[PDB]
Amino acid sequence: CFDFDLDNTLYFFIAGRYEYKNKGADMFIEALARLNYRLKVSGSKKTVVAFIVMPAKNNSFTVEALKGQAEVRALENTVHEVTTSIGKRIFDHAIRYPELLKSSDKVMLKRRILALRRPEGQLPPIVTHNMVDDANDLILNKIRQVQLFNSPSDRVKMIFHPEFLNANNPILGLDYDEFVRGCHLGVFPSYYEPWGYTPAECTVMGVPSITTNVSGFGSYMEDL
Amino acid sequence: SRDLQNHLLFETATEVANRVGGIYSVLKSKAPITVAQYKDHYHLIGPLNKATYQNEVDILDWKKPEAFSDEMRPVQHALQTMESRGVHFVYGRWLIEGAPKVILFDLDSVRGYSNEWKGDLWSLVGIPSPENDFETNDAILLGYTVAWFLGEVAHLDSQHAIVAHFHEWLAGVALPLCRKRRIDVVTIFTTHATLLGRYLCASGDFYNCLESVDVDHEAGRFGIYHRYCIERAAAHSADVFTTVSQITAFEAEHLLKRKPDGILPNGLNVIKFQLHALKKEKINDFVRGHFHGCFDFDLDNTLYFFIAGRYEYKNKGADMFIEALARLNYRLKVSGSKKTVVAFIVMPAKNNSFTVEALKGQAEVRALENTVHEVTTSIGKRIFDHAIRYPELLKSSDKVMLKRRILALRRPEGQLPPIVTHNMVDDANDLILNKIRQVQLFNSPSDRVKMIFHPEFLNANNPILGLDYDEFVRGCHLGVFPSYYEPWGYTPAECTVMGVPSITTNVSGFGSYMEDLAKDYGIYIVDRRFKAPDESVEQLVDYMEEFVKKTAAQAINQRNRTERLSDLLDWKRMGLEYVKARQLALRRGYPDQFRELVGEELNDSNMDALA
Amino acid sequence: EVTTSIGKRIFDHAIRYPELLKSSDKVMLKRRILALRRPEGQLPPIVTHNMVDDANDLILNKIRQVQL
Ligand SMILES: O=c1ccn([C@@H]2O[C@H](COP(=O)(O)OP(=O)(O)O)[C@@H](O)[C@H]2O)c(=O)[nH]1
Ligand SMILES: O=c1ccn([C@@H]2O[C@H](COP(=O)(O)OP(=O)(O)O)[C@@H](O)[C@H]2O)c(=O)[nH]1
Repeated sequence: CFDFDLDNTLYFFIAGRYEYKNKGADMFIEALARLNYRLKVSGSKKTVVAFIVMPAKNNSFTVEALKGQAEVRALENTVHEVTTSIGKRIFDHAIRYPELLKSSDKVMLKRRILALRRPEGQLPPIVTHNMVDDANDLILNKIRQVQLFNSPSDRVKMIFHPEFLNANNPILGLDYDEFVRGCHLGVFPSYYEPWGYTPAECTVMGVPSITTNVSGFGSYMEDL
Repeated sequence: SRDLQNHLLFETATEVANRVGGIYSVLKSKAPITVAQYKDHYHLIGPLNKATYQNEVDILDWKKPEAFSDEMRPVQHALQTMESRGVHFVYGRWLIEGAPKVILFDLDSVRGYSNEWKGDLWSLVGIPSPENDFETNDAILLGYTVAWFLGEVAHLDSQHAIVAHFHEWLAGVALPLCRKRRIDVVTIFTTHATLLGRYLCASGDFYNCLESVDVDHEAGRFGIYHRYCIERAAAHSADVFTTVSQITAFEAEHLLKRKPDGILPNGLNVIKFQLHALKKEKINDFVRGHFHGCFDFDLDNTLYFFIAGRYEYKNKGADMFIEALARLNYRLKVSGSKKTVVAFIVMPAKNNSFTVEALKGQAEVRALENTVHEVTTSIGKRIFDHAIRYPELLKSSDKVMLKRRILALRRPEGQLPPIVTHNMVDDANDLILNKIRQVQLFNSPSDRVKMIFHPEFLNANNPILGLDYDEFVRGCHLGVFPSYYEPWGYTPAECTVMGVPSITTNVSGFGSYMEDLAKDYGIYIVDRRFKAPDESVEQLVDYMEEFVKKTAAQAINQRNRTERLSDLLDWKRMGLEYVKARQLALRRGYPDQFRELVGEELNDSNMDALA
Repeated sequence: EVTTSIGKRIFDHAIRYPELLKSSDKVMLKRRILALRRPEGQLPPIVTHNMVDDANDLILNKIRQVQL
């Protein structure tokens, strides 16, 4: 259910130690729910996918989330195989001078497309892991309270990844520094934060960011 | 009078378009070869699985006049007729290589006739049917429907002879009906195992005293009677009765009480596989991350052994494997050997992903690799820039980060490399861990065979072991599959196709089959059927030892030899056994018409007796 | 080649815990450096090609006239 234009979507992210109130996770999730409303009303063309990278007690990846990446990768391979077959066929014809997809290829293509179908009415998850307390976790419950559930109607999508980032992840193959750079806007709505290295290192890496005036780094930044 | 020459093929099994068994694999990989031969005369039939069919089946409109050649009309009208009476089904292509046409009956649209049918069955074949057994309810439903559909085809089609193949007891209720109603189709029943075989071996003796067990009583003892009756009825009603393996055929003869007319060994789509150095290196990379902080052996002088597959401790022969390795340890310490064997058990178990310990391992060893690289390329630039300008290279800076990365490898005194890569959800009761404890293979440097249990299938995206299973297999030196109950054994056979030496048994179907075609070819066969439990084990250790003491050139000899065996196992050769089977079914069905087509009268007691 | 040898040597030492250039390497290094020496007082050319008219070409003759 991939219904939006990646050439027209922005990636927002909040990250760091899991302090719900103090890092300002609450405000973040809440403000996003509101940015959803405004973008449906303003009938906007764009899409915001927003990551919460904050470590929580977990049991590694959800079977759902892993199948996701797997099938989509197998699509990539099969497409590639198929295209390079077309390549050889197209070239070999030209060099000799004086439907390019055989049945064979149509089949394994059709199969890889069918594997993407997801069980009717099942939406993209809001969490990438097996949460060890799915009922009491502050972050999930707030993103439920605001009903950001990733239905196609929703213009801001919600991804909670309760685990630091490592390039070797089945799901998201980046280190944290890699990931930060690949995003569009860091958001760190902190309430108690004597300095805040997350936003400051966000800035050093050349990414736009939102902090507060109760953040140390905010405080400092304000005077420039 | 019908055309034996150009005939119709309907292969029926529970698995058609849904992985539930291993038969799925058999049929899926046999499709390409049989579609090639029979084109659109060939249909697979099975129960529709409303949960998965949409991922595996190109649904087709079977009503368009275009859907069938004119000579194939009958089948269309047959379905037409079937719809009339209110039977629902999916016509479609099964999206595999081959893309064979598939008929998937909707068992719900017929679940009404259930009581009437359970009855009719009892009073034609005396097959009991408790109502709490859903598999047999479905097996009966499927049976009556398919028999029905063949009734119709045999009725409407008058040009082609009709052969109908059924795999395993669940798809086997149709068989009695066909013989009873004297429907005009010749029938083949293949069994990929027996019911009693499985149930007897599930406790821990068989191949000896199996020729002398009271079938009717043991089937009872297990609460299996009605299932057993179907499997038996299936085997006697069929015109041709077969099994996948020589070994299973002996089991079948005494347990179902009919001698198989032939064997239908499972081949593979060999092209779908076809390096070793390239992949061995990925395994080296894992072994270094794992034994970090006490890496005391020469990788240029270590061999990788592996057992893999479904987690059946007794039947896959995990026990013998671990045990025999403990013994291969002894022998290698005494014989004071220079070499090291690291042995993987890739068998899926209940787990909580990776152990912190095991993940730190790979992480720190990777950070070493980076730092070394960064450092060396710095030396590079420095060396070059000096030369190009003409007329301790490690600065302090580099020494520091080098020293730190080396220090991170130190492991807490007396802590050994783990025997398991995952968080086991039952560390105390798991059969594999407890056996590798009982034998005290704990990976101390004294130990010459190291033990790695990886309770999880292999995927290239693993933090620990960055291979797919095919990649991993190739990177190893010897597969070891000491199986005790194993009607075929795809794990060893695909091991061989990939050009890796392997050890199987003579109670393995694949073993059984392989025996008839010695060890120089990369296939060792342990005798598990005649020698006693212990001599078996010992024979195993002798085989491993011999392998360890092979020279660099002796090993490259074997490997090159097994690699040529591969083409023997493709369907292109193994498929010919199915042709023998189908044609024996015809020769038995139309003894007269067959004589005309051949020019004489050929023997009809085996499939080998025929050709 | 030489550096990646150093690489392997440095790493293998560390992984096992508990002048990196052998003679072998010094030699082929020394030889490659010596091959750069150019015949005394011979300067870097002002032209990369074999000119079919080295005497009349406008471009060469101007860059001679200015003695670059
Ligand atoms: O996936 C991640 C996310 C966090 N970080 C690091 O972990 C620290 C956690 O941020 P925290 O909020 O605790 O720092 P603060 O901003 O409060 O100083 C950051 O400095 C990041 O450099 C990381 O290494 N990987
Ligand atoms: O990590 C793994 C381990 C095994 N397999 C596959 O699983 C099968 C295991 O065979 P199984 O034991 O289930 O059946 P049998 O050995 O009796 O044929 C092999 O065919 C492999 O192709 C896999 O894909 N990934």
